[PDB]
Amino acid sequence: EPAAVEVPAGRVLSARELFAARSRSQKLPQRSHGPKDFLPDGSAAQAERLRRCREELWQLLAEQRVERLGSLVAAEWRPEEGFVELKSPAGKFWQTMGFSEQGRQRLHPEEALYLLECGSIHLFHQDLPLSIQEAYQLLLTDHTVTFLQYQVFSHLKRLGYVVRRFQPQPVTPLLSPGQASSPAVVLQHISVLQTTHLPDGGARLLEKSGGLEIIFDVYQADAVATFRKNNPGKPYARMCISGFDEPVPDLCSLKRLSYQSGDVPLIFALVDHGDISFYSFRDFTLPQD
Amino acid sequence: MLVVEVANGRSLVWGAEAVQALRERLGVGGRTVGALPRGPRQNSRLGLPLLLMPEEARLLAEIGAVTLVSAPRPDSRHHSLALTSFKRQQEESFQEQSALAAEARETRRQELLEKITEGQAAKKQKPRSALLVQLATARPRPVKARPLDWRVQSKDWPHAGRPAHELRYSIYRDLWERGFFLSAAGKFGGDFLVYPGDPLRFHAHYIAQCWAPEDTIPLQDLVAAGRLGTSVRKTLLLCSPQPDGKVVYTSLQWASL
Amino acid sequence: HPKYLEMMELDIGDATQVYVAFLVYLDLMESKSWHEVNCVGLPELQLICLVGTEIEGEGLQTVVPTPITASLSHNRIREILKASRKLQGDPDLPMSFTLAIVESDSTIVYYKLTDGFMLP
Amino acid sequence: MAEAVFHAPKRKRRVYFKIFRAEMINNNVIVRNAEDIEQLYGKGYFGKGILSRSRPSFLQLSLEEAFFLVYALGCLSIYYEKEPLTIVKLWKAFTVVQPTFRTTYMAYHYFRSKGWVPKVGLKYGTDLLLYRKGPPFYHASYSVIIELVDDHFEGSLRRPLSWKSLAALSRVSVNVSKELMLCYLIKPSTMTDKEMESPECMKRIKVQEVILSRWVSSRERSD
RNA sequence: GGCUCUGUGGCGCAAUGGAUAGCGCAUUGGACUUCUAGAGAGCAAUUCAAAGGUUGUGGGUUCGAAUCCCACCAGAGUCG
Ligand SMILES: [Mg+2]
Repeated sequence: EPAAVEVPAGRVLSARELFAARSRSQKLPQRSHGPKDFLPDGSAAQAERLRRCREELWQLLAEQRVERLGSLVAAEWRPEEGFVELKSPAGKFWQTMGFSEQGRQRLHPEEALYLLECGSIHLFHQDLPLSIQEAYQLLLTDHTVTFLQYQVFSHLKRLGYVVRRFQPQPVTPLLSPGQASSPAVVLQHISVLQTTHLPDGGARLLEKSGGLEIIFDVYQADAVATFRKNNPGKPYARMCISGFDEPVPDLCSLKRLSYQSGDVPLIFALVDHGDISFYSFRDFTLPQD
Repeated sequence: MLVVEVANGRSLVWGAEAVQALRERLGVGGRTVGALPRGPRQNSRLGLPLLLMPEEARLLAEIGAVTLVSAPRPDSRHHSLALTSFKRQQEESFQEQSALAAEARETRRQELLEKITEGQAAKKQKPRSALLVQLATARPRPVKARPLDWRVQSKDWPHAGRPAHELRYSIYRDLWERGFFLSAAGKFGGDFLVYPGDPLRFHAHYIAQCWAPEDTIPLQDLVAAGRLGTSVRKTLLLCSPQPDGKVVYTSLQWASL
Repeated sequence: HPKYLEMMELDIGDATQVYVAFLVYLDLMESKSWHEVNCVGLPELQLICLVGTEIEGEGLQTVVPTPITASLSHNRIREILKASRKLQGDPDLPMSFTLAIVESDSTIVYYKLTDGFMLP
Repeated sequence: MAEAVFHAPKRKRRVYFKIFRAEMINNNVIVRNAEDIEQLYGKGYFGKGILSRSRPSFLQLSLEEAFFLVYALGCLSIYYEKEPLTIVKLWKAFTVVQPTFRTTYMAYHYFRSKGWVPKVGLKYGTDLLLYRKGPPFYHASYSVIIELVDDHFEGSLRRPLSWKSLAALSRVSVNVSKELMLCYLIKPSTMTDKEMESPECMKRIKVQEVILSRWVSSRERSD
């Protein structure tokens, strides 16, 4: 077998660095301060600006999430059942995320990962705190939840949304001179082409499944103050998640997902090597202008 | 030499120094997909995990600076030692943080002294939750990960052997040999963005489109890409490899006639 | 028309490309007021081309009329680049040409294709 | 069924029986008579100037527009140097000239039967545009793509759509203040490829518009 | 009926004993880019700045309370 590669140990913070992290200003340094150039002419000013921007970026990416162990609601990772069980009582996020069953406060995998990223909880596995790398590795697979799905989940939660996992001659012209009276009359006579909608005849395709399936239900940020888990109501939009390389959903997929969604707008959550491109197909009836 | 843990064809970098080396030395910047520590609830500036493209990983492995390793799996031969070390580390952090908090409080009280005295005169005359822990963005322990073979298609590297990846890798290698910076251009309607320098300070000019030679080009797609480049002040730049070990480009622009 | 039969006197390609070339010639001459446009052909690819002058005293500019309903593999693009370079008198300038796509309503859009890189 | 909104069609800051005759030359349609051109571009805004940008103030009708005029209205009769063509022969000739003419004409008929005046979206990279009340008055609001599928949703993709192409078209139509609409055309799967020769198959055809609009995750955060 | 949790700018949130109570989205202004049948659009053609407050109300501890403690007001989850 090939030799074994030893990945080096990550960064470990100290007490001084932790305290400095907790005294940080949440002001984001501006990306590439000043307008953007268009031709590299070698001017020392350009080199100085590049040095400044790069040093800012490296000082930014070298920061570690630091949180107090009074608001870090502990949690445990259960791979067999396939969720996360909270040891301590939950917090504000419990008004919109997680579910209670069997008498315990249990979190889904993607929700637990998002909370770990935001510093809301302190995830564990076999009595060891999971870093974000190990959490990405374990909680994100082809069985529990993909990587693109978690990407979109975390994005929409960072914006402040509520994303809840989905739970189901012989041939003649069409017109003759004797029927040209009003624009609407003609525009209806020559309208033999009958329009439809995405769900029309959408019941007979759920059997033809495979590929793209709805994932999440999205409630806007404003609906976070008064959110009822048991009776949340009609979500803002149901979310399907794909990749930029994967093929565009065919009309079969559109009809199937629209029927499986109902009166909720459909949204697709493309990922292109990190970028997120929430395009949304939506049925549309062109008004008879 | 660096390391890029690969899993399900996803190259991610969890070290700041690795990204610093990639962007400066090897002219590869990639994209960030994590959440920023100093503010997690914004999407303007994201976190550490660098989502290197499959080509950006294959090429970096093909030049002798990146060793694609497969994501390790839990090993039951180290859990007791890990638990002991973690308990010792947490106790050490508890003690040090308590001491530092006490000293900081004492210093601030000394600074506000005589003002506390003025307040008290004007009045009379008339730690567990404090502990701080790091939610590390990378493994705090070293792991032994088996290297990755990227010339043979596998489950952790499903790219090798496919045409859509080989063509893009060839075009990426040829455009990177010329010192350009490269980035994905899904939003701009192309497979790459070509920057004359670091994309932080400089714009881009070319919106690449990695077309296979024999693959038919729909003229509507070409026209849309050209107009998009015009509206963004960029020139559509078709790319394609050739059997003679050479790549030919064709800068498509809009003639203001 | 003199130039219409000039394009149609070379017996190259199909009728659609001949008419596309006639439209592109008409445009580039009677709309942009180019100094002079001369018809050309290309039996090597059943193709038609036009060579004209943007400004008096300046160099020539190749044109490659195209209908929207025609595929264009990048190999065909390289072939036409080399053909245009041969038509340009074989100068040292990078190969280039014009791709005046044409729909059935005579709409014309010009996207010049140049070998190598060309900044905006 | 979350029917998409009908964002108001913006206006331009500035502004401003007879049997027609067209001649099919070089696999293209042409109109020569002056008054015929004036009525064709004024009373409906059909075609484009022979050499000008929009109007012939110094007319070549596209395939879809000419076929619509002959079939849906019966005013235009295309010719081939001696021959008044018939609607079936027009279908066949225009399919031979362009293999994917049936789909585009069906979409054109559907959109123009709703009062919108469509034009070619070549400049923006699409198949049809939609000017409300005419090009001069309103800025076109819809850039239309067209496809075809059967009742089982399986057919020959007229124009393959990778997410790159859709992203590019959406960005272009956003920058020019337009909506990118897909116009999937659905046909019975039990229809043989012999009825397509006649144009009456449309009556059995079913249209499905899908407004593909970008969703900026930050702007739709609340209302 | 009991128990747990929540309340900070229009919205999502940081700060959880001491500076100016701050960050993003949003809004309003600058600079630039394109606009060809596009005042707009602007997403590595993008890039900057300002303003925005009942910190749920009341009381207490304390020299300062959004930080801690009580009374309650509204809201969510669980049990019975
Ligand atoms: Mg709030």
